[PDB]
Amino acid sequence: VTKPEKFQSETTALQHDLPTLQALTRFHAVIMRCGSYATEILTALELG
Amino acid sequence: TIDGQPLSLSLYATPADPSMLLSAAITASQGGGDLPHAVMPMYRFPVI
Repeated sequence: VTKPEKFQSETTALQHDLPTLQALTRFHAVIMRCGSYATEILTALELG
Repeated sequence: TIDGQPLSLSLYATPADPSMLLSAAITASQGGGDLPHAVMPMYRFPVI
């Protein structure tokens, strides 16, 4: 929501669309597949 | 064979194993409560 650049570098406004929903699904799936390091991956994507 | 059935038996490929599903609990960190400005009242210490 705050930095939609970290979602995609072309977006700049997180949309209500079906591709944004599908990419949200795959993002959440990758983060939940990270498991024990999921918060570390998230806060490392918070920074660069 | 004479009937068209093959002499050499077929290859049996191994099916894929069922994967183990993973979840995670990502965590947040909001700021703490900061102290407001203190006002002096009119009553004494046990009353206040």
